[PDB]
Amino acid sequence: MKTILSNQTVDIPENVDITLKGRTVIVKGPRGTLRRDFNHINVELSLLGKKKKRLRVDKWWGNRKELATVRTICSHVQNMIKGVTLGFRYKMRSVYAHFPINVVIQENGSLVEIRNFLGEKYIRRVRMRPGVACSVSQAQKDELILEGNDIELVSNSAALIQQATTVKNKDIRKFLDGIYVSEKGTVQQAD
Amino acid sequence: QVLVLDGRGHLLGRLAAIVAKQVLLGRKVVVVRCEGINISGNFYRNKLKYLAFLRKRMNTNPSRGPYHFRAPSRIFWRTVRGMLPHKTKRGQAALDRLKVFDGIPPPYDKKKRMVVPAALKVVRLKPTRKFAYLGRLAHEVGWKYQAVTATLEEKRKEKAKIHYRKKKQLMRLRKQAEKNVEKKIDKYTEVLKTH
Amino acid sequence: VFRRFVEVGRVAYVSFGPHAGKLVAIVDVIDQNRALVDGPCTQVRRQAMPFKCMQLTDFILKFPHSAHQKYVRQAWQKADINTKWAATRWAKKIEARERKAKMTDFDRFKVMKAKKMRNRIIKNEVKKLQKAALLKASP
Amino acid sequence: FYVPAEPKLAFVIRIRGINGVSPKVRKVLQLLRLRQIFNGTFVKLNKASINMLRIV
Amino acid sequence: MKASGTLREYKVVGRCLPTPKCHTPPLYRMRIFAPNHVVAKSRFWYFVSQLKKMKKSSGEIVYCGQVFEKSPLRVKNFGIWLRYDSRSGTHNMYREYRDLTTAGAVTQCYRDMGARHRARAHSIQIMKVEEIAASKCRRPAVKQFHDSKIKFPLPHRVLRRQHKPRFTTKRPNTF
Amino acid sequence: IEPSLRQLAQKYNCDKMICRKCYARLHPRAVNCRKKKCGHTNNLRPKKKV
RNA sequence: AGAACUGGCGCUGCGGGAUGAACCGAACGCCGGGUUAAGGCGCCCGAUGCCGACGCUCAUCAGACCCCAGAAAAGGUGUU
RNA sequence: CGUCGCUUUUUGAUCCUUCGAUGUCGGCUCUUCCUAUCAUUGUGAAGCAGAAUUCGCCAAGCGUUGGAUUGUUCACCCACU
Ligand SMILES: [Mg+2]
Repeated sequence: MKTILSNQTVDIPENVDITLKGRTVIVKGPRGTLRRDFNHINVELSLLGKKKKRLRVDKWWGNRKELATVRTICSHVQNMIKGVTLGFRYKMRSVYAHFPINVVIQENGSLVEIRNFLGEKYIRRVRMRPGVACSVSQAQKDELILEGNDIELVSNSAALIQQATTVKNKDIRKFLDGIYVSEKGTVQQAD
Repeated sequence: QVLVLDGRGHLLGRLAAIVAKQVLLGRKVVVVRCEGINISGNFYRNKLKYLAFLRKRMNTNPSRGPYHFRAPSRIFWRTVRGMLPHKTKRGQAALDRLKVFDGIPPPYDKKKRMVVPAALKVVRLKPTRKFAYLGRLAHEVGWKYQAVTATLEEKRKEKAKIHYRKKKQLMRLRKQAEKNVEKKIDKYTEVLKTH
Repeated sequence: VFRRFVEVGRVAYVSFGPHAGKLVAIVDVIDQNRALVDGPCTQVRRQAMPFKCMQLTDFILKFPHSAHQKYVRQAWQKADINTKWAATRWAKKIEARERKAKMTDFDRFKVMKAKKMRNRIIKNEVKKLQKAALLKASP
Repeated sequence: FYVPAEPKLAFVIRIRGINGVSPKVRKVLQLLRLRQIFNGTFVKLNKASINMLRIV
Repeated sequence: MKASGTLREYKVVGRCLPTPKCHTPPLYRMRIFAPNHVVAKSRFWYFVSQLKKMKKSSGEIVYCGQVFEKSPLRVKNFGIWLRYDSRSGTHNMYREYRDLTTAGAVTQCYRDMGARHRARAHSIQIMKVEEIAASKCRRPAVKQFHDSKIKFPLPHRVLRRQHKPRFTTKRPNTF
Repeated sequence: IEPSLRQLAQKYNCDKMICRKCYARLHPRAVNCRKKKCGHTNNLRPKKKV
């Protein structure tokens, strides 16, 4: 169809300032900084105006699978703004029958060493993506907490725990055992 | 004498068809840094049809038969070979004028290198379509010299910074040197007839 | 990043075709790759040129959306596009490029002699800037 | 509307070859004197004649 | 018909031969698009024979003149009605273009029917072409140019390969 | 057992749709199989409960 | 396997169909210049090295030109 | 109940090649190939609790035996796997 342009905007608050090197995005905020290159996606980025801080992503002509990716840009930027002011906190809980799953933290909140998964002697050490932090929760049974700035590194880390705890050669409609994600929240609350 | 074509950003058959025409016409062409030749279509597709080439093996003894080369200098050289009449002596003599080098050797690192805008990926591929590098599809098939080439590449280019650093120093001088003119009688004819 | 657009009133230069090298003012876009243009003061009249032919300049004109030939003509010479095109460095390059192609054989002699003359003066004087710079760093 | 006279003569050239030709249609070309390719002949246009040019 | 080159609108009239039964036949009129007027007065007998009991033997044409537009400079919206043939059946089709002339928009149709629907020019019958006014268009690709102060740039420009030297030392910027 | 943790386990193991052709394990509001081997077909049945 | 009508092959080279009895052009004394048919014009391989026009299409088995040398029913919120 | 294909490991139909000759069943011996997968690797689905099975997927890397009868291919039986 080759439409005349579309454009999403993203409002930015004051505590975070996006600068752009090009199609690369540099997001500095309160609890750190993180960056992504978007040099594969063929769009122009433009932050407009002082004191209001609006980002204007817009794609000239494009077709329908090229128009699908202008909303993909701004929703990766909105998770870089949320993750640098609030952070990401993926609480997860261990579900178990007869055998309690014993989960400890070996290297400073990076490695997770899971033992006694369903009575197995083979330990499971899962090394996480650099930027996340491991935690046995408090005032709650069998809960693990992951905290980080980047949503694609926390949620990938949250998936490596769940994928390692897979029940094999069994009926998986019973034997519902594993460490599954239970909540998708933030490090700082209510902003 | 000899033309030197830097091979990065180029497509495989779009470059090798032009090189094979020049080499029949008497010229001596040297294609340099053929690790970064591109090829259209995504990586897994180009990887499959090269593995389909590897099993093109004659059954009774594979020592005789198809010689599956793995360095991307010889991946390119074989593409040129199929665009030349190599079973004739006119095309045997053609393939001797072509010397293709992977990386950039020291006879050819201080020459000036040329590109072919017919075969460039930026020119010729539509920007929303996928392409594969000839370097890492050579790596996935038995070419064991990727790391020791890309170490020598960044040693070559750091020495290529320090030459271009002191060359733009010299032309900052001879443009500040021509600030003090004392020669404007000679600017008269060049500005009148394209300086 | 996309600092000049197509627009009603955008002055485009024409690179190739039957009107190669004359300005046009864009009047109306019609469909996706063809634009209705004319230059009334530069001898190219109203017709549909492709966008792939035309070269966008940084001159805009405030005339209505697809007016007549008169109203485009009044916008053209009030803003004085033909003289402001003389005082730009891109028309000095097309001026210089055609001065070099009609450069005759005797002028190619007169170019040659004064070209090697001013390169002797620079090479002997850029040597003197070398000769002083080593004298800065020797103490 | 003035409709002009439909024309009295026609110039006919033979544009196809000689071989692989039906016997009726190589009789009319024998009667039009068009034996090689690219021979021309001026032809009187009549009801009998236009019906020969429909065969050919 | 091959529709070679750009097409060309013709006004063709014609009437059947005056019999001893019927004198002064009604002299019908059509609107033929064809690359030249010999094809045009052949396409007249294709449609008239589909609608009346007339044929080239028992009729003649009495005018074949090129009719062409009263505004070659104004930009117009054309909505046209089609009767092409597909591989399975035949279809009715409405279709909107945007060009400076009637003959250039119907040429733009035959290029498009071959592009989109693979429909060859012998198999598609133009029913009627007329210029339509805006806010009565229904195709949103024609509709998106109805914008006063419309603007866009030209992204990623490519042309002039091998003409400007095959061998240069110069990576050509695409603006 | 812990019946709230019983629900959160079944959200990733039982509450899904199975295709009759590609046999993939999709999500409960799929209409088509995502796998190319079936041609993105639209005959789905729920994953059978115990 | 067996007829009808016409043209071919057999008895016939040549240009194109990579290859070939029969397809498509065209039929042949020995040459020089010109032009074409069928067919083509990235490079083998003469000719688009045209600033050709307009769209459609991404394939983890793409597609690619009469005869002719590989596919159907059914199906796809894949795109038009 | 229909109905659309594929394959050439069966049988036919055909009679193009071979009649101044292409050594004609089976077993033995040995090599390589195919997948339309029995087992093994990784998986998905069950009217999958476990165990045992079945239906699919990437898959031909690697295995797929010892005998009694019969010239037998085939067949059938014993035993291991
Ligand atoms: Mg014929």
